[PDB]
Amino acid sequence: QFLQWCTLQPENCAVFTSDNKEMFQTESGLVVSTYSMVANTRNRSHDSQKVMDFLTGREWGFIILDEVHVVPAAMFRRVVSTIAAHAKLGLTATLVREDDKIGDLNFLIGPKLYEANWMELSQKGHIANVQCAEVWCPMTAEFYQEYLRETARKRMLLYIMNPTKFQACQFLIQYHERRGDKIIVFSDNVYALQEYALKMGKPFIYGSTPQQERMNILQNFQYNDQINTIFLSKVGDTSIDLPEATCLIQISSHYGSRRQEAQRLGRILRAKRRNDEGFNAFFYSLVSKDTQEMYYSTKRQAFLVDQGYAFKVITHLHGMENIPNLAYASPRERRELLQEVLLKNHPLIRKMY
Amino acid sequence: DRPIDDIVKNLLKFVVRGFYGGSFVLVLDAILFHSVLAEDDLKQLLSINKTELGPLIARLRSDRLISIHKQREYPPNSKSVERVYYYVKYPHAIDAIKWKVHQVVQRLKDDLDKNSEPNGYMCPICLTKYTQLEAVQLLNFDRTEFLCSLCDEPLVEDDSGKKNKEKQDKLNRLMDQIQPIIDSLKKIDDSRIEENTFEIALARLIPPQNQSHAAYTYNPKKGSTMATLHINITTASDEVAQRELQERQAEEKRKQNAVPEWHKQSTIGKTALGREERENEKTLNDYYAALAKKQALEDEFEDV
Amino acid sequence: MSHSGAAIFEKVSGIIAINEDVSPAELTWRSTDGDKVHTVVLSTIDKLQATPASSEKMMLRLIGKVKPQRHMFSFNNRTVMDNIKMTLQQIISRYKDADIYEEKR
Amino acid sequence: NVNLSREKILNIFENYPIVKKAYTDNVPKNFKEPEFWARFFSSKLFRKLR
Amino acid sequence: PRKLQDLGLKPASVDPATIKRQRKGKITNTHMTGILKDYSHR
Ligand SMILES: [Zn+2]
Ligand SMILES: [Zn+2]
Repeated sequence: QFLQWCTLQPENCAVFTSDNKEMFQTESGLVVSTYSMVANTRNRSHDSQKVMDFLTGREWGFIILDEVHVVPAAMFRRVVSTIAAHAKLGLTATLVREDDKIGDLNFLIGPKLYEANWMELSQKGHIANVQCAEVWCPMTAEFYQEYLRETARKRMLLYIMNPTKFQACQFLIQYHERRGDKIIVFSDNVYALQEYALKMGKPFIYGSTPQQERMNILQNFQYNDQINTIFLSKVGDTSIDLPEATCLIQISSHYGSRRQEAQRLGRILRAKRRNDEGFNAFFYSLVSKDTQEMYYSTKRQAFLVDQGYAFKVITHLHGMENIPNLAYASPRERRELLQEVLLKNHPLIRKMY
Repeated sequence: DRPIDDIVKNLLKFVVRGFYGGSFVLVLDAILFHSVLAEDDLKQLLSINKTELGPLIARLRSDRLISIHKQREYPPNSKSVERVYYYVKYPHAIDAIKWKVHQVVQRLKDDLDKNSEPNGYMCPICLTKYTQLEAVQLLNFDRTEFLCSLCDEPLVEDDSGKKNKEKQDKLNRLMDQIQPIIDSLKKIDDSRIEENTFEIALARLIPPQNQSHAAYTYNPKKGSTMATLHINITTASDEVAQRELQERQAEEKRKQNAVPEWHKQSTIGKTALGREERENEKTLNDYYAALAKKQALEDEFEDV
Repeated sequence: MSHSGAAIFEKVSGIIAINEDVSPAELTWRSTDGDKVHTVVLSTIDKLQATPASSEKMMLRLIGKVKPQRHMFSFNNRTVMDNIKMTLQQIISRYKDADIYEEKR
Repeated sequence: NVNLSREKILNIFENYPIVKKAYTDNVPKNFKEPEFWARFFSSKLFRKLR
Repeated sequence: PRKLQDLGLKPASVDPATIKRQRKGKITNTHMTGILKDYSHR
């Protein structure tokens, strides 16, 4: 983005990463690095120690802290001390944390200089107009009994893995695929992500997936018309490159993470079809009824309603009985799915060795 | 074809007809007619033995009127040989003509200048020359005759200066004969020529024989470091149908952009989601007739 | 130069020429020694098969309409390949359009 | 692909009489309307008139 | 081609070539081997 938008030379630009560690030889320029590399208190390599010596010994004029919400962390905090910068600009979309340490940014970086009005940007067309909805999935009797008679870690997986959310997600996938939408289905639970993806015949990307397979699946999502839905784990929340998406379905979440909720909303807020009149992107949060997921979903949406978004509650999807292939409709298959969810949890001497 | 190609063809034809024999004329005219030509092709057209074309090809290569390519192919009978292709390199050939005729003029000037210094003398007994500068070291005591240093014989007069007018006449007769050459050089230096090679020369080939063992397809190697227009004519009646089809596509766009029911209207009150013209035209025709009476092997495939 | 070239037909060398002024258009292949003359009338041509420039041996296949008729033209230079295939593609596009619109009419 | 209606091609007919003279001696004698229009649209005459 | 201009004549030839010339990793998405397509270009 620097080399594209501004008249900065590649000889004036430098990158401090694992593969790239050479620095600019001019008297001034650009260096882009990561918080973990800068604040790595571990025993770093000699050349990276030399680069850190260069960064510390130079008096920097400007620092851009991208995703400044992670700055108040335990030792991401010290990157504003180890780098003596005259000006510090923290750029973010999600200025929330689930602890009270978000207010330490007034002492780390500075005061809250600017907040964008997301509704004003949406009505000016700078970001997409999203229809935020919360889809209530009533649990079955057997899954609710098992949800009551388990501890919290099994309870999480058991309200995620209910068949009603399978049916609602499958119906929404079919409906928006008929409408011609690029759909991202976010779920932090890896087992739930894989089970939904194998049940629905759509590709899934999570942490242990190889990078070449991830790039191939993302290219298929961007260009292939038969691949209109991708299932993403928490790899999709962090700043990775994603294709243009207009529909999003949130199956599971990481407790009441408002930052993750707004980061998921941001993946569809930048849709290309904003210039089309009457276009609307769609956000769905599929939540099991009468569980702690409702509590966590309200906690997550508390930040998005501060931005102006209204989450319409959907207790009924018209067409849930007319869908031909409904996942886990039969009681015997529901019992089988319950059983799977419950059963989830001197050089010569060297030849000896 | 191209006018500069015509001029260089006539220049090569003129120089091979002037400074070269008839067999050279035949070979170079075959090269100018068929753009590339292998040895069997020259044999088939000209009925010329390999030993007879030997001096011909050797002279034409040593003057660079033609050049050779050493490409071997793979015929279906697998009796491949490293055959040779003969073609013409137009810019190198014309540059060779300019250099040859230019330096020929240069040492013709040198020869007439050497004639233009006075003749000197030569000794008939020893067959050695002695110019006027060193003959005066060899004059006698009687101061009348130049005597040879070895033979002791009176030096006789040479003829370097009596033939100066003859050399000037020969120069003139060379020039008026080579006037077409210089005119062609002026035209091809005023205009711009394409530097052709074997690969370029394959483009305008007229083939020489049917059962040719020489295959003109080029074989590239690695490691050597030495659209369509379609129309839609309509009778202006189906254009209304096409406008209707574009309107149709507009309402499928409307259902692409349509707001869903569960977003447009509240879902609280609903249940929880879970498991005859022919004959009257004949009468018109009859009435019109009555009125008128009243006035009266498989390989790669590509979709191209 | 665009309508003339050298090619190999049935492992026999000859000259390919485009007769476009005549209706219907023709490709005439003449044997250089006068042994034979092959003609292709372009109205009864369905499709053309070509080979990419990465391929070594250059074939051009003509498939006609009614057992379909198949013709093979072995080529030598890529410029002859290019101009022959683009002239042929344009004229068979015109003839296909004419056949389709006469069927529709 | 391009769309050619009757009023459209007639508009070519009055605004360019040279195309009309090309039509008259060619379409009932040698070759037909769609391939004639393809030849004309691929010709230099269309570019020079445009 | 580079001596004709030394001699003063215009060289019709350019200087020749003699003077100065030059994985597959593992797939986790095993349920659509053959449904996804390769995209080496945009
Ligand atoms: Zn003597
Ligand atoms: Zn060198």
